Amino acid sequence: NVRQLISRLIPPARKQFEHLQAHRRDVVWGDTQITLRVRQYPKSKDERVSLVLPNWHRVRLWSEALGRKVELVMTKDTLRHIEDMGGLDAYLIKTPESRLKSNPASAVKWEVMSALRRRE
Amino acid sequence: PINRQKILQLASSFRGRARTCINIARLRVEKALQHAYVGRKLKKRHWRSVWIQRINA
Amino acid sequence: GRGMKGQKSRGRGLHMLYDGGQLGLLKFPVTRQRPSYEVLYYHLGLSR
Amino acid sequence: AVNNKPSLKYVPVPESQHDDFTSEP
RNA sequence: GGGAUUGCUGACUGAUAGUGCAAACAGUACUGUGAAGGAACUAAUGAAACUGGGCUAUAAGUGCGCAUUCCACCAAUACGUGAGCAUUCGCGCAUUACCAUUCUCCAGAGGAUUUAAAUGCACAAACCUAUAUGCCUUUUGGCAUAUGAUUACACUUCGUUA
RNA sequence: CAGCUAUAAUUUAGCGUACCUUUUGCAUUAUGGGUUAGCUACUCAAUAGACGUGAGUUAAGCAGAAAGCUUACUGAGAUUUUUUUA
RNA sequence: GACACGUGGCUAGGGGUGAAAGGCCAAUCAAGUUCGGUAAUAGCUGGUUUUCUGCGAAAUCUAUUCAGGUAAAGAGUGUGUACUAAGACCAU
RNA sequence: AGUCAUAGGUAGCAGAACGUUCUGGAACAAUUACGCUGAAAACAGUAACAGAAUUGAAGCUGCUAACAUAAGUAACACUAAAUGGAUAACAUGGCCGUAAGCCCAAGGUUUUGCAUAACAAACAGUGAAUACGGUU
RNA sequence: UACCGUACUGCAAACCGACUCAGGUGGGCUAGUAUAUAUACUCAGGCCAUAGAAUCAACCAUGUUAAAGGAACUCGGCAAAAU
RNA sequence: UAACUGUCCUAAGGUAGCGAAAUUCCUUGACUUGUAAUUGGCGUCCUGCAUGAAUGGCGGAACGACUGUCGGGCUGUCUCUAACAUGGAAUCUGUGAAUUUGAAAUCUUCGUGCAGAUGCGAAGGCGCUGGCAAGGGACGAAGAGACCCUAUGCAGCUUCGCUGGGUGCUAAGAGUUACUCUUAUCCUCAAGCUUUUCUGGGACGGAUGCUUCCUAAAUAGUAACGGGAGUGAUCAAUGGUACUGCUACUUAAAUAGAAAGCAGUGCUUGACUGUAAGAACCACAGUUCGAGCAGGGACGCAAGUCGGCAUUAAUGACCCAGGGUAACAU
Ligand SMILES: [Mg+2]
Ligand SMILES: [Mg+2]
Ligand SMILES: [Mg+2]
Ligand SMILES: [Mg+2]
Ligand SMILES: [Mg+2]
Ligand SMILES: [Mg+2]
Ligand SMILES: [Mg+2]
Ligand SMILES: [Mg+2]
Ligand SMILES: [Mg+2]
Ligand SMILES: [Mg+2]
Ligand SMILES: [Mg+2]
Ligand SMILES: [Mg+2]
Ligand SMILES: [Mg+2]
Ligand SMILES: [Mg+2]
Ligand SMILES: [Mg+2]
Ligand SMILES: [Mg+2]
Ligand SMILES: [Mg+2]
Ligand SMILES: [Mg+2]
Ligand SMILES: [Mg+2]
Ligand SMILES: [Mg+2]
Ligand SMILES: [Mg+2]
Ligand SMILES: [Mg+2]
Ligand SMILES: [Mg+2]
Ligand SMILES: [Mg+2]
Ligand SMILES: [Mg+2]
Ligand SMILES: [Mg+2]
Ligand SMILES: [Mg+2]
Ligand SMILES: [Mg+2]
Ligand SMILES: [Mg+2]
Ligand SMILES: [Mg+2]
Ligand SMILES: [Mg+2]
Ligand SMILES: [Mg+2]
Ligand SMILES: [Mg+2]
Ligand SMILES: [Mg+2]
Ligand SMILES: [Mg+2]
Repeated sequence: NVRQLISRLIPPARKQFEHLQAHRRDVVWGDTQITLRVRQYPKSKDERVSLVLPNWHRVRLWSEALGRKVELVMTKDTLRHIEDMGGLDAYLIKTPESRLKSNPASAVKWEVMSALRRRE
Repeated sequence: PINRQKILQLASSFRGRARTCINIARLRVEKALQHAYVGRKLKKRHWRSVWIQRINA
Repeated sequence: GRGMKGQKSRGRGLHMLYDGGQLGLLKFPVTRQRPSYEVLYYHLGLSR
Repeated sequence: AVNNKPSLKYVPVPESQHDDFTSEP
């Protein structure tokens, strides 16, 4: 039914969905999941599909691997995940390259690996 | 309804466009045949009246 | 063979079971009693 | 008059699991 | 699903039909500022409306051109080419001449009817382009697991010498 | 409403309120058509009912089918038999 | 002069612009034009093309978001079944 | 093959047929047809038996094409004005003259020149050399 | 010291209006009586091709004049005349 | 006349200054002037159908292709038209349309008739065909929308019509830690949907079940926004059964009733469970009567009655929701 409910989107939710489809690979997507809010009216013949908009913050994480801070856009729950499994270094090492659906996470991942390898 | 060549050759001796135009001649020939029915039925009455006039004179 | 200017003359606009607005077929009770099994069994007579 | 307050439901919009790599490197 | 070659494919159409277009230049002339709309026109034959005048008042042959099968040269594995109407109740094209004798209305205008044939229409055949279990499917994809996020690993082996 | 019927046969007599559509009712001063030619409307598929014509009957149909599917059948012991007669 | 003109530019359709008139936005604008959904929908209007033969109604009644529509009953046709009748008249 | 009975019809229902195009049954128009009539009608006069239909048209203010009617009718009245045997070069007269004259722009894009008919568009014509306009 | 424009038309029969359409179309130059680019006649220059020919119809359009009156006309001196 | 007092619902009953006025029904408002004669103006007066400081009340200079009136002059607007000029029209030559069109060879009057006749009937008339004129008819032609009604009709607009978080602010939580997210909701903005029918047109008013009486014409049946009464119940007795006294009532009307009336008593719940042949009726759905059979009961010695009340009104399908019980299931 989901392929139907995407086609039943109100124009603000549809424009927000197009922007989500454009700028997904620009921000960190650790455990982030987009969601539709379809509300069910009991006096029937009305199913209004919308979007549950994610919340975004520009947190400045300190990398304990290489001596700098990086700024990068995240959600609350992926910040929970990163700061509750060990930090940016442990996340960028132990989450390999495909659960990262993100470009700056991949770039800082390569910089952590290269700087750490030259640090050996 | 009635064959078109039949309608044209029945309307052969008409006057005007009711001789050559087929869809005027069709209505004229239909009215002509309706006249022919009543004329055939009135032949008998007319000639009986004519005979009775001659006997009376 | 259709008559003169009704809704039957227009063709395919009215279902056969429409009866004017009194929904007589919708005035009878609905029974949901499933029959017992053995009606799905094959029935064979001793005579056969 | 009648009441028509809706019941919310969240559908997880299936989100293909591991990855693909058809995008920009 | 889509794009081009072939159809001894068609109880499909035959120029107001069939594509909008069978045509020297049809998506043309022309229309619109523009996006966009969008014609007519084959070759003969020459119906009617119309308008003047007059009047009345022997289901056959014979030639060509091919296709089928024989033959003899063949790449020698599907036919490869070449004599032959040799063969077929084959296919296409070409061709077949009457000679009077006047009591037939005539002249124009017009482009219907009739005849002829796909380069039109619909497909078909190869050709090229585009993960497994079960639920719902509905000319096809949405959902968990597994060889799995990993730069790595099995296979088209031609064999023959009593 | 321009015709009809005439042994009327260089010319008369009689008869004669177009068609269509829609209406209780139209010559209607209600609708429509200048004429002629071409084009222009009950189609097809699947399913259901009925009738006509059948097939098969070892019940039928679909199918390659001893898969399968859809329709169809499966019950009572009921005194009756020679034109009369030993 | 709250002026007129010329040459490019900007604001575009549920929108623009309006010293505000339902005005103007390329001669049909209280919702431009073109294309697509679309062969929209129309209980309404119009139309329905060869012939002959046989039979032959109804405009009552009930219901209806219904009285210009529809359905059932009555009245038609074909087919089947069945009576000298579930028939019609007349007499006592 | 002689007697009887029935035969007005709208809506509707039922039955029998005519015609058009194409196909199957090997081929039904090579050299045409043409005595002009026949039939109840649709029609026939170049098979018949079956089948497949984009199968029958005066009738939708239908569409396309042609041809009539109105009818040789209306129109050929905004203006300065023409005359001499020519839309004349010549002569006479008149009209504009802040235009109806002259030079450019926008736009048009060859509409520009040549023959006392003609065979002529098929032929010609736009020159930056004043520090002309543009291009900057 | 190259390249592009240079014909013709441009208040119009050649542009925009389906037309040889009485409509719409920007800038500049100009002589005398004379005096203002108004007005009458004229200079330079241009024009008198796009239906012609006579004549007393009615009537229509546009004007001139009109005796005696004078808004009496008419919804309204509208239209003309008048300054 | 009602100045001051007396009253009733009531946010409050309209001041100096306004008024038959852009707006006052009576209407030709009485009053003066205006003209010989004035319903349209001017200036007063009051009797404001339905005037009035922010819908701004009270008038003014100048201004107006604004509106209504009076004088002077002027003249064909007129009494009452005439002549002339220019250009059409009319004649000829040349070029050369369109609206319209069922076919026409299309007379008058009276009558008839889908109700105004060229076409029908009766009577009469008419040599034939045109040019130039006038337009009474051809219900001339030109638009299948002037107005009214209807549609399962559209469209836009309005609102204390309905529903929505879509939109703007707001509320409460949360995050980065002003901004953002989640949820909710007043008041705005933008939408989406509804907004019956019968009707001697439509609107207005009225009504929409059921029963009875007249229409309704002596089986039954029979219409009209035709005419007169009722009803959407009551009652654990006003139910059932067995009795006791008396006799003109019982009721919505009709038919009926020596009890089916009026007062009482003794027991009881048949105001049940499961059915029912056969009929009335009737489009269908439903509606009405129903003897009899089985169960368990009531009253009565019995006979026998009782599946509510003398009857005809008080009886809203199905769906949906809820309750008791029974079986199966998890
Ligand atoms: Mg006769
Ligand atoms: Mg007789
Ligand atoms: Mg074609
Ligand atoms: Mg053609
Ligand atoms: Mg076509
Ligand atoms: Mg030809
Ligand atoms: Mg001819
Ligand atoms: Mg007759
Ligand atoms: Mg008609
Ligand atoms: Mg007409
Ligand atoms: Mg025709
Ligand atoms: Mg098998
Ligand atoms: Mg739109
Ligand atoms: Mg009757
Ligand atoms: Mg009705
Ligand atoms: Mg008959
Ligand atoms: Mg008879
Ligand atoms: Mg054949
Ligand atoms: Mg057809
Ligand atoms: Mg002439
Ligand atoms: Mg000259
Ligand atoms: Mg130029
Ligand atoms: Mg001009
Ligand atoms: Mg024009
Ligand atoms: Mg001009
Ligand atoms: Mg002059
Ligand atoms: Mg001239
Ligand atoms: Mg005088
Ligand atoms: Mg003249
Ligand atoms: Mg009369
Ligand atoms: Mg005359
Ligand atoms: Mg005349
Ligand atoms: Mg309605
Ligand atoms: Mg009730
Ligand atoms: Mg329950």
